[PDB]
Amino acid sequence: DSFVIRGDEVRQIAPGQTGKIADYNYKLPDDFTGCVIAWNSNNLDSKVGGNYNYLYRLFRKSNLKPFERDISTEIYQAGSTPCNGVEGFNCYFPLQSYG
Amino acid sequence: TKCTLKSFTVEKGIYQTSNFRVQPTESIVRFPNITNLCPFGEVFNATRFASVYAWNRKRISNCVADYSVLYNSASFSTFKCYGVSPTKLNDLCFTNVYADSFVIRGDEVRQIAPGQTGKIADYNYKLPDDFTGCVIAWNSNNLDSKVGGNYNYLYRLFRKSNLKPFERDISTEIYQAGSTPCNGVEGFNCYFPLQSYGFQPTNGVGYQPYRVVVLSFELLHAPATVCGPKKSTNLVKNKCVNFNFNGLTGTGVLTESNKKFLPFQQFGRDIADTTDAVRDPQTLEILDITPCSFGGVSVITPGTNTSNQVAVLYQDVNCTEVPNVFQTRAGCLIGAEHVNNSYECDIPIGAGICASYQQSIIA
Amino acid sequence: CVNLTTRTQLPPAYTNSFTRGVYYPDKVFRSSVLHSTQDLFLPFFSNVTWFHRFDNPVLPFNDGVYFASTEKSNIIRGWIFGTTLDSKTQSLLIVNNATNVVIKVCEFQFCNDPFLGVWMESEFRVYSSANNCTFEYVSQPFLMDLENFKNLREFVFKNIDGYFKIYSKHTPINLVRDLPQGFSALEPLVDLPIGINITRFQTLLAWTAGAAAYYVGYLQPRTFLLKYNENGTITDAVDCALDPLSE
Amino acid sequence: VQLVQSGAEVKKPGESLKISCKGSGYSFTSYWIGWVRQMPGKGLEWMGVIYPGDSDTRYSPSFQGQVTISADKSISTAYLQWSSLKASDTAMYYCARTQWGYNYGSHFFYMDVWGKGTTVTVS
Amino acid sequence: VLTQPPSASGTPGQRVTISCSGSSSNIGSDHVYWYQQLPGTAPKLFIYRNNQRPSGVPDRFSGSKSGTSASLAISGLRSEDEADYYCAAWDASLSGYVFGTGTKVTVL
Ligand SMILES: *[C@@H]1O[C@H](CO)[C@@H](O)[C@H](O)[C@H]1NC(C)=O
Ligand SMILES: *[C@@H]1O[C@H](CO)[C@@H](O)[C@H](O)[C@H]1NC(C)=O
Ligand SMILES: *[C@@H]1O[C@H](CO)[C@@H](O)[C@H](O)[C@H]1NC(C)=O
Ligand SMILES: *[C@@H]1O[C@H](CO)[C@@H](O)[C@H](O)[C@H]1NC(C)=O
Ligand SMILES: *[C@@H]1O[C@H](CO)[C@@H](O)[C@H](O)[C@H]1NC(C)=O
Ligand SMILES: *[C@@H]1O[C@H](CO)[C@@H](O)[C@H](O)[C@H]1NC(C)=O
Ligand SMILES: *[C@@H]1O[C@H](CO)[C@@H](O)[C@H](O)[C@H]1NC(C)=O
Ligand SMILES: *[C@@H]1O[C@H](CO)[C@@H](O)[C@H](O)[C@H]1NC(C)=O
Ligand SMILES: *[C@@H]1O[C@H](CO)[C@@H](O)[C@H](O)[C@H]1NC(C)=O
Repeated sequence: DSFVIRGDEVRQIAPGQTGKIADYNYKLPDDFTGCVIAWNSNNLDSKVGGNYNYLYRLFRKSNLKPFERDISTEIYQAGSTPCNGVEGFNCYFPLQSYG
Repeated sequence: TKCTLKSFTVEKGIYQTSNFRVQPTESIVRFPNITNLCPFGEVFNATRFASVYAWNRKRISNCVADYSVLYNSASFSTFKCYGVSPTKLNDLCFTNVYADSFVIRGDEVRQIAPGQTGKIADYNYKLPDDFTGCVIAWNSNNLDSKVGGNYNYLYRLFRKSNLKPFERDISTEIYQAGSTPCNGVEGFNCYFPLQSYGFQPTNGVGYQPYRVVVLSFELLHAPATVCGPKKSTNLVKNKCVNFNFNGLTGTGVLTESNKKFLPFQQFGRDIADTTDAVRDPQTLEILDITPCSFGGVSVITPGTNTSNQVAVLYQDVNCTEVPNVFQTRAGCLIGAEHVNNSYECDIPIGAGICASYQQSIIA
Repeated sequence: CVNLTTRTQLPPAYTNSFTRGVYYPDKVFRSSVLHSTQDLFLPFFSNVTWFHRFDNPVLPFNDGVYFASTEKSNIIRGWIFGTTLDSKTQSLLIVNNATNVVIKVCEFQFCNDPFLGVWMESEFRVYSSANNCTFEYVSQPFLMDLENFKNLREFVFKNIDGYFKIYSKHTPINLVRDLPQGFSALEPLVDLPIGINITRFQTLLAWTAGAAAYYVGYLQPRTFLLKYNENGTITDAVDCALDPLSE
Repeated sequence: VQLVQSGAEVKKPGESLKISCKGSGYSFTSYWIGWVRQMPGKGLEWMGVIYPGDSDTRYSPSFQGQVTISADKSISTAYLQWSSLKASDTAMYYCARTQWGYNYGSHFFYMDVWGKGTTVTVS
Repeated sequence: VLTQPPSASGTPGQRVTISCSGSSSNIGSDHVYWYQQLPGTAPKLFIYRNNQRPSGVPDRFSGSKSGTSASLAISGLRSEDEADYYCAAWDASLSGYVFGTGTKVTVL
């Protein structure tokens, strides 16, 4: 598996850890047999203006199951009102692009 | 039965292979109906906040607390919970919650964790070694740091002895570090004991301020006021249910009790010191709690030489509870035909009853 | 404040505690069991100091205290707890006055002989300056009747983990000059969420003297075996450190 | 919440001038009474905050050392004070009550309520 | 420093969008506050937490973040909206709340 995480979050990509990245983006199985190889990619994947190509899913209905990939682009309603599937109060895109 | 013995041939006899249990059909959640929002937001929202030497404390009580907001937040740098996990915090109700608030330095954030050491941990704020709580910290380097260096926040660098758990020292006494009485005024080996650290916005993450709001959740047994945002359901009696009474959870049958609880008692325990009675948090009814009916399952069978027909004995289970049905003192035996003819014991059933294959299985 | 000086100076008297001072150690119902608990309790047959004059010097408060009064006309008014009790430290004032019960953990400047006076209540001379109040509680207003004894009030005062816990029992009494023999348990009255440092205590009383006496005992770390009846009431107890037989 | 600030001042360069921002209708002792400049017809510039309770001060880089801002918690009124009045310093000076809670870690500074300002004329 | 177009204009009953550009220092962190200054009046909180709207505010105003730029949308424009619309955010480099260059909306 290959992906670009944020530095503080590197700890999350370890067995049985929690956070936004671990819960809703990529979850390592609790019985993981593997190696987490990470480097300071701050000079290749960062641009002066802020690269946005890399998206992390900030909010999900429930935590991501081990080794499951979510490509969903559905709008996440956070209020009792149906948000209506278009942006507005309590309707926002679920992948928030870090810069 | 064949699986229990790990063989395709079963000899004549009685074998205990499983356990019968009636499963719960409802989830019964009862919490006090005090829907006033709990002021957790005001501890975190607080514009001011203490200094580590004198750590502010708010005792939050008589409220419904929603913890989803804390977990769903995308801002906290550190949300480390010892004894409990944030996602499952909503389920329970806590007797008391304390919200200590203070501004520590970044390198020191590790110290405000159970059983850790350093200046902050020893002489300023000590977390009890058995801490049940959450250490919620954020990068407050852009609110509490000024270009010139904020000094309002004081940490006590030297103390005579380490600070005891959850003890606040406001002492301003001058600390003598030599044999000479220092004399109570500054001089060599007389200095103020709270040394003011100085933050500027561009300092390194080691010297960057990390505000903290440790939430010391108290799980002692008593009336519980702060609670999770869970909704309550109707009370169901004389049925196997999954219940949650003010944080007390389990599976069982709720019946009307004849116990005389005193006005201050919220729940009871059996000789085993396990919960066996609860006061409902909304109506002050005293209920007795029994487990849902259960018992061993024994298979009465002739050997695979003779028949594939079997009878099943539900040990200490009534025949009205399980769903040739023979009720005996040993339990409910289904599949064996009860007869008025006695014979020598072949396959023991219990309480004087034996079964045999004579063709069909009889009891 | 007014300093009252017309008081005779005699040494303290002592009496026998018998089996009093047992309280409900917790908030959980149990019955037909014997429970062994390690807590601060009054030892059996301990020496309890006995006061009447206008006798109320300043007394020590150590691990906790057992307090009892024998009264016919509500002479007891309350207590002051603190470290110095002169506005130099945080202090606790509990007074059951003519109109309500007041609990305050404000910084008070107390009198050096605080009291209330009275049959109707009149004087209130407990403190002068009082500011920087952090916690206060006032009971629903009521009128107390201020005029052998009839009313026994027993208190245990503990200061544990931020709580000031008050235990109490009300019973009839019929002795003239002593503490009864027999067993009763003190039920919880209120859990006060006040993180106040309590290390010394004084008794408030309400010219002539009335007919009253009070008793002061001290709690020690002890293991007690408590007997719960069918109704979950504590009906007897064993002091495990009293004699080899209790052990 | 009806912060009543001051009137209008016209003064010559080099003199010392004080603008009061009187608070009312709320707990003025526990909120940040920060200040903002508005040159005539231009955008708002932030100036700085004062916490009446603890007299703590914060400035924007363009003002630190150019304006001395203080508070008076006894009378519930915060003060913007000039060390030396300047020619260009004419502007429409507002005082708003700011908050800076972390809202569960998301920092905010939103000037919820504003006074009617103080038109300071220099000549 | 937040950058804003010097003017905006449109027909009443339309929807108007206003840009507010910034860097990763300022708008990188939950900051897109909006206040309008009608002639002779003081600004007051009109949008907070990027889009949240105070109680006391017309419901037609909704804005959002576009990366390191802000965006405000006045749907169903009306006459009274001639108000200097300010996007704000505090830089974080030497702190300091900075207001955008301001936009004077003309109704047509
Ligand atoms: C909430 O609980 C209280 C107990 O003090 C009870 O009197 C009240 O009726 C309850 N409310 C509802 C809606 O059940
Ligand atoms: C203080 O907390 C309240 C309740 O959570 C919240 O509504 C308010 O926004 C907070 N203060 C500020 C300045 O936002
Ligand atoms: C069952 O069958 C086996 C052979 O299959 C035989 O040896 C054994 O004696 C039989 N037992 C009975 C009780 O019929
Ligand atoms: C089964 O239940 C009936 C009543 O429903 C009762 O009379 C009978 O004794 C019960 N039997 C056992 C074994 O519990
Ligand atoms: C055993 O005999 C009784 C007669 O007293 C009869 O009622 C019963 O049905 C007989 N057993 C069975 C299983 O029928
Ligand atoms: C209590 O201790 C004192 C200490 O001198 C002693 O004189 C007294 O006899 C003891 N107890 C009793 C019941 O007298
Ligand atoms: C208020 O409390 C502080 C405790 O830090 C004390 O020093 C101060 O003297 C108190 N105020 C008055 C008027 O006594
Ligand atoms: C209470 O104050 C005394 C000073 O007389 C001190 O020795 C004691 O440790 C204090 N208690 C607590 C719990 O801090
Ligand atoms: C239990 O309480 C009842 C009244 O509810 C009383 O009659 C009975 O005597 C009590 N039992 C004991 C052992 O005190």
